[PDB]
Amino acid sequence: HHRMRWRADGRSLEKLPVHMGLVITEVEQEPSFSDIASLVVWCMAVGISYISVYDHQGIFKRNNSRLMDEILKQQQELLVLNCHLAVKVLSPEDGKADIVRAAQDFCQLVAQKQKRPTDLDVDTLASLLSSNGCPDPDLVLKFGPVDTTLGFLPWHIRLTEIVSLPSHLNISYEDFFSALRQYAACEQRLGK
Amino acid sequence: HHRMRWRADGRSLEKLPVHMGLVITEVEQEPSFSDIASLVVWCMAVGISYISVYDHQGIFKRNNSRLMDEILKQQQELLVLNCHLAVKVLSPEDGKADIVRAAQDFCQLVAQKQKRPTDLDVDTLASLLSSNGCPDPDLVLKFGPVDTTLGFLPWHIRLTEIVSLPSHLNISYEDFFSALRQYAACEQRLGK
Amino acid sequence: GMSWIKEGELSLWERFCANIIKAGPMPKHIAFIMDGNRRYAKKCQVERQEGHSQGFNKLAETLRWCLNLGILEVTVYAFSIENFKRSKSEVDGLMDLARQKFSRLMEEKEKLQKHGVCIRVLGDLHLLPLDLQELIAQAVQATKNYNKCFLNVCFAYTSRHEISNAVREMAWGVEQGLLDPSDISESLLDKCLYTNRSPHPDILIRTSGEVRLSDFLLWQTSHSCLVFQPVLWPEYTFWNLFEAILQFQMNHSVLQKARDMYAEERKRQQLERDQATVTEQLLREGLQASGDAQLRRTRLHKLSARREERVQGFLQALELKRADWLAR
Amino acid sequence: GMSWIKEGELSLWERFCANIIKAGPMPKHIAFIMDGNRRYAKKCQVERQEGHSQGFNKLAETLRWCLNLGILEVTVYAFSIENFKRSKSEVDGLMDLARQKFSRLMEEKEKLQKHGVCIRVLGDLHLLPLDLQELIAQAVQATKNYNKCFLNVCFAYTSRHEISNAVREMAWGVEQGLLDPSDISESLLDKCLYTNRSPHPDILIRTSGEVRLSDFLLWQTSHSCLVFQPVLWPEYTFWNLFEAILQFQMNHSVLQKARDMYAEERKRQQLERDQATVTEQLLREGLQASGDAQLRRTRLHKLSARREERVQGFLQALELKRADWLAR
Ligand SMILES: CC(C)=CCC/C(C)=C\CC/C(C)=C/CSP(=O)(O)OP(=O)(O)O
Ligand SMILES: CC(C)=CCC/C(C)=C\CC/C(C)=C/CSP(=O)(O)OP(=O)(O)O
Ligand SMILES: C=C(C)CCOP(=O)(O)OP(=O)(O)O
Ligand SMILES: C=C(C)CCOP(=O)(O)OP(=O)(O)O
Ligand SMILES: [Mg+2]
Ligand SMILES: [Mg+2]
Repeated sequence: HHRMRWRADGRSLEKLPVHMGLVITEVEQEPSFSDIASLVVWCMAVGISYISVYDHQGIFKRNNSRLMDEILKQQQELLVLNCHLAVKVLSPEDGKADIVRAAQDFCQLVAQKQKRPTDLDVDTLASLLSSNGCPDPDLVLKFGPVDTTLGFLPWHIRLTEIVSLPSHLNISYEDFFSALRQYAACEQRLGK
Repeated sequence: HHRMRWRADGRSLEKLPVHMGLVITEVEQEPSFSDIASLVVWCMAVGISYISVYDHQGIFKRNNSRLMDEILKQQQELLVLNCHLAVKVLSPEDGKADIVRAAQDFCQLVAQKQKRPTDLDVDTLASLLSSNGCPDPDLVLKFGPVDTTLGFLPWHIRLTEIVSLPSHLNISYEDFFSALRQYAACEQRLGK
Repeated sequence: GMSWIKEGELSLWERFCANIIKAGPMPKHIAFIMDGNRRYAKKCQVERQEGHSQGFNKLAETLRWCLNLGILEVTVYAFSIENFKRSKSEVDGLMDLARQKFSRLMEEKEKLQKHGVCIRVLGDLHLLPLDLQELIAQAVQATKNYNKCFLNVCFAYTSRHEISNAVREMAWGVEQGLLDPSDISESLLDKCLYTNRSPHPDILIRTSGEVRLSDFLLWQTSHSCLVFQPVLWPEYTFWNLFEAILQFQMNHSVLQKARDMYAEERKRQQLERDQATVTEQLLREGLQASGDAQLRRTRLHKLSARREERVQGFLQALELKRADWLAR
Repeated sequence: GMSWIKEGELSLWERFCANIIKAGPMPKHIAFIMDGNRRYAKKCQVERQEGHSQGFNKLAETLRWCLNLGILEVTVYAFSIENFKRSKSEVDGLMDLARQKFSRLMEEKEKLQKHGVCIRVLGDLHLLPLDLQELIAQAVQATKNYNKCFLNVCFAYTSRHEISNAVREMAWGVEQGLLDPSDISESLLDKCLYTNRSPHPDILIRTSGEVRLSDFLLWQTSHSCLVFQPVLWPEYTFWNLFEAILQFQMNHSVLQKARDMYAEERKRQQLERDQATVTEQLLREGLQASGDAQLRRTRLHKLSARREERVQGFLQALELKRADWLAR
């Protein structure tokens, strides 16, 4: 029913992000897990394959289950490993600190005479940069008054389109879907 | 030569401490390792079997080798395991903290059903209070203006005679030996 | 015949000198090892019992001096377990003298309620004559709930015995599941001695001129100002006490610095030891030492909160077992 | 034909509005992704090269505005490795245009010594025409030791390549024994990028209205104020820059709070990770986790001092290898 309508909405857009990024810069109060979860299931319904939740304080990483529970609530009411895969809760160390980790690993394989420094190719580091089973984000929704990525996966946002909304509190589908139209009309020339 | 004279000096005293305690309360400047070592060898020559060095900051425990080196210097010039046995450098945790350790051990043997709380006799705890191969001190020399033991082996000073000298800096044999005469004349009635 | 305190006001010079020292740091708690009673009897050519009897008169005299100086908590060494090895005459005489005053204290009740005198007798009292224990308990029970001042009589006491009993109380709590061996701490031990209700003495005064603690408050008087005065106890004067308070004020700056540093160091040492225990548990069970989960930080806050739970619960049972003295 | 900077003074309103914002927090370093040159040529119905040529004129115009506002360090995105995939005409045209200005900058030397302009071209310059690299190096070599202001031209640059090279430099230091893998830190990585001499930009301005960083200073602009303005770069106005500085001042309070917290958190995380490494070594080899030897505390101070030794020594060789550019 309503599942098909949301699937049709996403299908009509000229483009849909395969990986979605939800960056909350708001820190005046604790984030709204309901509004967050409500965005997440929306992404799943329109057809976004992966959704990453990020905050600078790490509040989400702390209260992971509180979100995943809220997700499953909305995920059933008016809508397991099914969301734990696509939904990944992130924190600042998932970016620069993880890039440091990758260097520490390659510096070690170099030191083991197994790899050569001359083999630290960009594509090589990318694979070593915890690619896991996630592609690079292509659409980030920056919720808040601060105009910054606050350190969200700096290696991966190289070509990500960054759309900003004034707050996530009491967010609405039309607000969330109007952002998706914007990305759909965005033009990537890839330097050509 | 001079070794016999110092041995005769100690032999003439009505009593000699088997275990000597050197408590430095002075904290205006770093202690004088030479003056300390000079006292130690004096104790060894007059015939004191054990000598314990103590300070509240733990400076001696930190710079142990600097003292033991200084000791060996005086110990040969004008005088191995030989001093490491009799000379023990102490710190605050050698007292109350060690008493806590002993409780933690007996509480464990009680919890192991191997011992009963009703068996925590005074004599039992004493053996458990790191008796090692040292008797209880009988003469403490308190060097400094502060009039306190500053937490020197509280369990063991139960009947120790506490003599005070104004400073250990530039100490003299006559000053050190006059303290030994005082202890020699001290009367222990043992509550009778 | 004589009660436990006197009503004598301070003299002009005594009150003037008092007002002077009172401008500086005053001791909250002074401890007395009342030594020299027997030697004083010999010089005065009087029977030993009379020396001890005078000793009590002085204890009442000195207590009023303390109250006049604002020193509200006083601990005294009255009978040592060691003193049980003296002649029967003297030992029985000391017991008799105790029975007389403890009985008169109850006869002079209400006067104790007048000045909020909380009499607390501390020691291994199970070694005393049954009659004397009931008098003690009777006294202690009535003067409880009184808080205007505090006197701790150490009858049949040795610090080693007090420390060992306190250890037993902690092993008992382990035996009953109230404690784990890891919980046994210096603070926890503090709350298990007889002086659990009394702060650590500021000054330790021994008379007679002996320079030994004779197994008295060894744990408590670690950072206490040790005052050794040659005067024989039954000849103690206000000025003797004055001089002792002077010696305290001289060293109070450095004494208090050393106390705070010991405390600050002790806390740091535990926090390091605790963080290591949390690290050893987090290093095992896979996991990650840090990260943003703040897992070590959260685990630490719980370990402390659960630490107090077992300890604070244990303390409630110890006090209930303690207050279970219907022996009055 | 045109040098790298202009001498135009500020206008009345521009100088008045400037004095106003200058009362608040000003950015120390602004970064520019000069986008829209080609789109601007189409609307103006002019050849693509002329659009890029105007783009340079604006870069000189905007740089003077920055100097007039006190903003002394400016980093700009001039050529991306990706742009090598455009038509030969356009790519050759951009190289030519670079060769012209870099040559004129040397012809207009001394004027560069006049204003202490330190030109620093940052990128994977080994991909450029050999002629252009020598001109770049020649320019960079002369403007070094100049400190009155700083301009960083990002020619043939991508942030991923800069990060990967910086990783290579750290693995190189491991290969030569200058580094251990454990030393590789976020700070250490910072000192290995091309921008090692430049502080992290306060503002990141991209024109044209694209809301993407196109592989530019990803590491550096993590906590930077991201300003995306619709204006096409060759039409950039002082007020455009003004508005960008406004957006910075709005968020500066919360931006700086987040920056300090990230830094304070990062330090705490390492200190916890280091204390665990010291604990794991002290838990092994017998020993005692704490005690009064302060052994963990002393071992920690050494690990840090030895940490810097290898790192600070490594950095000296990296800079020597860097300064080994007699290619001028
Ligand atoms: C609490 C109460 C009601 C009564 C007890 C307090 C009184 C009056 C006397 C204390 C008895 C003792 C053992 C005093 C030690 S002095 P000593 O025997 O060591 O004399 P010496 O040092 O040998 O000269
Ligand atoms: C440093 C120096 C002397 C010269 C280089 C600086 C100049 C003059 C131009 C930069 C060249 C490029 C690639 C600009 C990107 S705009 P675009 O090509 O993306 O235009 P578009 O976004 O497609 O409308
Ligand atoms: C020199 C510059 C400014 C290269 C980045 O701009 P692009 O125009 O190449 O970025 P895209 O819009 O093509 O992704
Ligand atoms: C009640 C008291 C004051 C017992 C301790 O005094 P002691 O007289 O028994 O101490 P010693 O001098 O005998 O060692
Ligand atoms: Mg005596
Ligand atoms: Mg473009």
